[PDB]
Amino acid sequence: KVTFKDVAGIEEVKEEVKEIIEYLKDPVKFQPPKGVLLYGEPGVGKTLLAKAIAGEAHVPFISVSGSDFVEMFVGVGAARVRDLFETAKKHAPCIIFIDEIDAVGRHDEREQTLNQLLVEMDGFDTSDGIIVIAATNRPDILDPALLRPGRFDRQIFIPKPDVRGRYEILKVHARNKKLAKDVDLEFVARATPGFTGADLENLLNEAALLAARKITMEEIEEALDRITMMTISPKEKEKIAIHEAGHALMGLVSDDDDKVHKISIIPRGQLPIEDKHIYDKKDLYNKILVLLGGRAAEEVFFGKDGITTGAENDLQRATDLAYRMVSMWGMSDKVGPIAITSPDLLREIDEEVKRIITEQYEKAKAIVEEYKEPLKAVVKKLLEKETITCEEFVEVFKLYGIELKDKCK
Amino acid sequence: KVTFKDVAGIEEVKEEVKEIIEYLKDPVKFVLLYGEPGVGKTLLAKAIAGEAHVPFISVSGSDFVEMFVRVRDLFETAKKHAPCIIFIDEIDAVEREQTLNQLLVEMDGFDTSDGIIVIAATNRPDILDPALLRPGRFDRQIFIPKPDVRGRYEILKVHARNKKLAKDVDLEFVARATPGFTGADLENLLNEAALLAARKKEEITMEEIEEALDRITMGLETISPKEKEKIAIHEAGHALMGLVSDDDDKVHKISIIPRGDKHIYDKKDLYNKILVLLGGRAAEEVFFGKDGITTGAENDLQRATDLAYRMVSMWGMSDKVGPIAIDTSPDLLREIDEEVKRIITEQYEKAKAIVEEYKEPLKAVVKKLLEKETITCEEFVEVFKLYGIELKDKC
Amino acid sequence: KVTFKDVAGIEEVKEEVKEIIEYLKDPVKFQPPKGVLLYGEPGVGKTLLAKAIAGEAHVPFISVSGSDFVEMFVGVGAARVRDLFETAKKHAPCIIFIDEIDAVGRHDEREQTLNQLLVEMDGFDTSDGIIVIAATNRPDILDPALLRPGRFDRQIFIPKPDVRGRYEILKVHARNKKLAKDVDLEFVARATPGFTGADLENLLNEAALLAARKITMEEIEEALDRITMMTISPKEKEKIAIHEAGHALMGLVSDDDDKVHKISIIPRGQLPIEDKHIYDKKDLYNKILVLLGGRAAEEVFFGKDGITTGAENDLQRATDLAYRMVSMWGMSDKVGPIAITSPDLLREIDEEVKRIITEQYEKAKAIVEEYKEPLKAVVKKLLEKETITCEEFVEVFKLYGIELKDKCK
Ligand SMILES: Nc1ncnc2c1ncn2[C@@H]1O[C@H](COP(=O)(O)OP(=O)(O)O)[C@@H](O)[C@H]1O
Ligand SMILES: Nc1ncnc2c1ncn2[C@@H]1O[C@H](COP(=O)(O)OP(=O)(O)O)[C@@H](O)[C@H]1O
Ligand SMILES: Nc1ncnc2c1ncn2[C@@H]1O[C@H](COP(=O)(O)OP(=O)(O)O)[C@@H](O)[C@H]1O
Ligand SMILES: [Zn+2]
Ligand SMILES: [Zn+2]
Ligand SMILES: [Zn+2]
Repeated sequence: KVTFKDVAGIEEVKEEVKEIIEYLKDPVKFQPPKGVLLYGEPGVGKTLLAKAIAGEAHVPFISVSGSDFVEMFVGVGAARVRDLFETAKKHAPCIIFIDEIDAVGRHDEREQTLNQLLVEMDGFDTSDGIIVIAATNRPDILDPALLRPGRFDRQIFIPKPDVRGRYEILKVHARNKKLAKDVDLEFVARATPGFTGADLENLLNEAALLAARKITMEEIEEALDRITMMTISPKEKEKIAIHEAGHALMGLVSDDDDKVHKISIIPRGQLPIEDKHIYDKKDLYNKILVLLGGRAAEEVFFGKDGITTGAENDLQRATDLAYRMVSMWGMSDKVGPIAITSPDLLREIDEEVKRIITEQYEKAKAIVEEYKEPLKAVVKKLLEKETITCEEFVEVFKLYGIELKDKCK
Repeated sequence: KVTFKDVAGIEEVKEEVKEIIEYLKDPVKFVLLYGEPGVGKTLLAKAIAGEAHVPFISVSGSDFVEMFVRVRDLFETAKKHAPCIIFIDEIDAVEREQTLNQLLVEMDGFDTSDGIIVIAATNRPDILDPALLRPGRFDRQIFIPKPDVRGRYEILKVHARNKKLAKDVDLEFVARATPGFTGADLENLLNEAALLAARKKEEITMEEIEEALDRITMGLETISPKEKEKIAIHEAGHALMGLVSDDDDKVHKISIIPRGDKHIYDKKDLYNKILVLLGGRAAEEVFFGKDGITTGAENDLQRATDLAYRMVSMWGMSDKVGPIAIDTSPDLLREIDEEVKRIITEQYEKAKAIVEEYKEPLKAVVKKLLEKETITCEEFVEVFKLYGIELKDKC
Repeated sequence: KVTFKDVAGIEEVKEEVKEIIEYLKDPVKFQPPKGVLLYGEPGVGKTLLAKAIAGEAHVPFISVSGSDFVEMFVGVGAARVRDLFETAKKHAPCIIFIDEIDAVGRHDEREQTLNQLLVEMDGFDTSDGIIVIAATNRPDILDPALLRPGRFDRQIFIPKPDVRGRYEILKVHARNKKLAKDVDLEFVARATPGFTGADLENLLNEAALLAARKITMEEIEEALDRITMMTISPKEKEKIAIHEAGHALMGLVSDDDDKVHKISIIPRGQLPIEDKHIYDKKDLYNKILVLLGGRAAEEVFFGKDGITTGAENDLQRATDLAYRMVSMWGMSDKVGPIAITSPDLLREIDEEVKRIITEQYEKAKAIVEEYKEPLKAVVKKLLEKETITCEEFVEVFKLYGIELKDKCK
């Protein structure tokens, strides 16, 4: 059995999949939902989420793994996919769950089967009554063709749980076991930042050794320390808080930008496809400034000897974008309106890129230097809660006589 | 019954299929449609069938295999009730290899002078087999573009006539409020608001029309209007340079809607093609300034520069470099880059000066295109004549 | 039925294939002809030429396309080729026509079948009584092994028809239809430069719409304008005339060179194989000068702002050859007798190449500047006729008191 109680710490994902649940329950009543792509680190509850979606609508669950499809002989995988959809159509309504989708997605051996999969996605119309759920641990290798309309057009991220999420997951797993009264799961949630649901289940199961010898806090602590011997250290919590806080500050103070999301020491999220948009010079300057917020805050607070690697992913994108401004979009007066080479031109390009990056970085550093005290306050609140809202950020900054731009999603 | 009266917003496609209609009408004395879903492909096929007053044999490619596992019998029945049209929806879907072989062997084998024709509908043309487009095999293809303001207004009228909406409502505002919609989208919108009125009336009102429009829009939840303005200005710069060309080929109708021959050329023609490719960005900078230029010109900026290279390294059109065409020493690459920059900056200054000269008629054209989402080269020429500027009447 | 009347505009190709026709008619009487390779743009009449060769000798015609050979399973194509030659030997005498040969030619999937083809070419001796004809639209990708002796050793180009060729093709196609008296096909031929036979047939068939509504000149013109909406424009005719005229002038005035061919605004022809020859420094200088004639004439007549892209193909070869003179044949005193690197050597090579090219280009420009009036006369004649003979060129230039070298093939 898999019910709503078995999932915890992701109300947004539940709200997003309620529509698919209604689709599985009553296909007629709706007057699309075709493919749902779940992505996240291993052990975050993707297969659990699929099983829960299946059990909520009270429909069958057809589970399969791509790993056994690919590694076969010519014709095995394509016939396997075809026969799968045959079973699904015969046993309609149901969910077809394909674990490790990106590993298989990545003419040739693997390609023919994936083509069969896409032909199946396109063949079943919305009156067949079926849906397909796919889970992946490595999304960067996925083929963009899988994200086209009518073919896994909807994507969902399963972030790691914060204090509340970890507490709820602990409560969920505890039900089967008869723990002691003295235990305080809240302290456990506050003492295991950066853990996944499977990781915490491993803690509850780990205390099985203590029950074997004798569940009390002694076992929970011994098992958390054993697995640790990867909880996020408090210094790492502070660093991540300052990074996300710089991001939020730059997003809020930008002259013109898009809505800002909820702050959290948990990762923000990737897996790009067609942006299908256009941007101007100032908008790109501002996006760069945003991507440079975390590192600027790090340097301002800890100094030049404190900057961290957490901005890696960030630091890349920013610089990457800068290149697209000079070598692809001709947004440089020095270089000129030329898009694509002799060493002189590459030198000019690099000089302009460094100019842009250093300008925006000095700008971000000055911004942070101006509003250091409310930033410290926000960091304290985020540390105590591990997750705050854009509105709470605005409130903390208003407490210092600083009126920020009112743009929250 | 389905005739052209049921179809609206595609006069060009009607002109193109008039020939097939006449062929179906008179066999003795005497096709692949592609576009996004819900644009009216099956409707267009049914309309051609009803216009020629001939049977309509509908089938879906997805259903071929298990139904034909035959094509022979399908075409035999089509020939029996000839003249007629054999419509195959979901053509791309067409075990499948053998069936597709049979289908193409029939297309080439059947000397379909019995009076029958074959129409196929597809949503993704990139996945269609090119072999299907051989002579006698879907020799001509047709695209169904999305309706503009006027097109959406007409389609709204088409479906609205049957149900009699409220008196106060005026569809023109609706057409102006639904950019990027298809015909099926408008059908679902009208039917949804009538159903909502039933749930509430039997006379469907603007409030309900909005109740459904806001619902569909929320489903979309969006291109900002500023993006519309930017696309308008870009396409307008393109149209201005192409229409104002010293020497050029014909220019097509301008449009902000998503898009998704000469044998040999001379130096000036290539300069002019570059100038055309640089029009959008020049207009962007002139209007919004150096801090407003956008990424929409990306592809364009590529082609332009690309062409410049072909002018220096392949066609020897540089006096400094000389008549040498193509490992190369750094000095030669430096000379090439310097000449390319010279050409590009020269043509860009030229384009900027041109735009600076004619900014007011450009603003007027942008306004008209924004309100209409699509104007004709002739309308462009008229707007520019309204300011005492007489352009060459070449469309 | 396919007869001699169905082919028009290529008397040279007919003269070349008369031998193969005699071979098909009487195999005994001859006291080799093995493979004939036809190459040209699509719609020029390659398959029509093969069918005509088959019908003239009154022998069977075994038509097949390589496209259906390649895309099969292992063994399909090789057995297909083998069984083809089995049918040909059983049904001897006949022609084995393989359309789209280069597409298939281009161990591995495709290679095994091509090997079978070559083994068949080598296996049937001249007493089997069979021949093989191959047609291709893209010859640049063809494997040189296919052009070896006894294996498609003879090659033929099907050029586009000029005024006379287009007129004759129009007459040929007209027979089936009952056109009006007012029509003048000569004007059509003069008004459709750069068209192929299939293109013109499309014009005659296009007038079918006018016959449906009501064939008169109105329909022919409406259909030519429709298809155009690619006839060569008159300015393009002038440019091509001047290009070919510069070529002919440089070929005729060269101190030592090979015979010059007939001038025509139609393309000259490619598909290289073993040259099996040797050349000297002066001969290569002269070949370069020839390849630079068209562009020199273009600049002299229209100025530096008139040079065109028609010389593209030409401009490449010339420069390419120049490189072979310095980096492969040691024909540079500055560089020295070294054949194959530090940047200095590459710089020296490039400087010598530019020296050679600019020298020969100034030479060609001076030559043209000397004889501009007879060149204009020749261009006028070529424009009016679209094709002149080397002898007519010599006559036009003699009319101005200029005696050219008497070397015409
Ligand atoms: N958010 C969560 N809430 C409750 N349990 C979870 C959660 N995430 C993971 N688990 C537990 O972890 C285990 C592995 O779940 P699974 O979905 O297979 O991991 P993944 O989807 O990351 O590969 C399950 O037994 C489940 O009980
Ligand atoms: N251009 C149009 N004008 C009027 N109605 C249209 C148009 N396009 C689509 N429709 C409506 O949308 C519905 C779907 O049409 P259809 O052609 O079957 O969709 P598709 O061709 O995308 O499969 C029809 O009921 C039709 O009335
Ligand atoms: N030189 C020509 N003379 C007469 N008809 C021609 C000529 N070239 C092409 N055609 C016409 O064009 C059509 C296509 O001929 P085909 O040989 O198949 O083209 P290709 O060989 O270029 O692929 C034929 O129906 C033929 O009547
Ligand atoms: Zn970050
Ligand atoms: Zn553009
Ligand atoms: Zn040439």
